[PDB]
Amino acid sequence: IESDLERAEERAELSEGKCAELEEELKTVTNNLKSLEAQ
Amino acid sequence: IESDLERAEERAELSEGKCAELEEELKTVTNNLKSLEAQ
Repeated sequence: IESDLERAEERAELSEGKCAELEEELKTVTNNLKSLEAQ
Repeated sequence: IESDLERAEERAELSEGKCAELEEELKTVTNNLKSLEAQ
């Protein structure tokens, strides 16, 4: 169970990292889309 | 440790679902950007 928790936590931190870069990517791309559409 | 593991798994499934939703959002926004970039 300790090993289970260990690799579950590894997958956890990978997941939060993924969510972080994907969220900032969405923010940047949405801002760019809005700016371009404003023209 | 079992109590920790159950809730670790539950949040792990939740984070996987959130990652899938974010990936779908990324796909939609990038398709929108590709469509808009034509003109």
